[PDB]
Amino acid sequence: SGVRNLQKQVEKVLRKSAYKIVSGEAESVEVTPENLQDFVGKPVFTVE
Amino acid sequence: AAKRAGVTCIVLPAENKKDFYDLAAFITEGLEVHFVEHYREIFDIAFP
Repeated sequence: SGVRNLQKQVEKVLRKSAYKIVSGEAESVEVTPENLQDFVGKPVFTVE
Repeated sequence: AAKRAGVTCIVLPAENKKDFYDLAAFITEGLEVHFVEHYREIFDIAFP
């Protein structure tokens, strides 16, 4: 019910984007839903 | 630990099909995994 865990996720995604900037290839990361599993991995929950 | 003991099959909750695949491929060689969720599945992957 709290927002703390989503706060952890979006943090993680962003800093990984920073790693793609500072040395990596892209000069401007563009997250897309199809892209996402790359950055933050496989889905955790499914079977509510 | 299962690798050290010579295990050659293993059964996990389907919800962890994610984490098990993060492991480096050489760790996973020689096993034969069977992800499952409802218990009845397991009954048919042990006895018959």
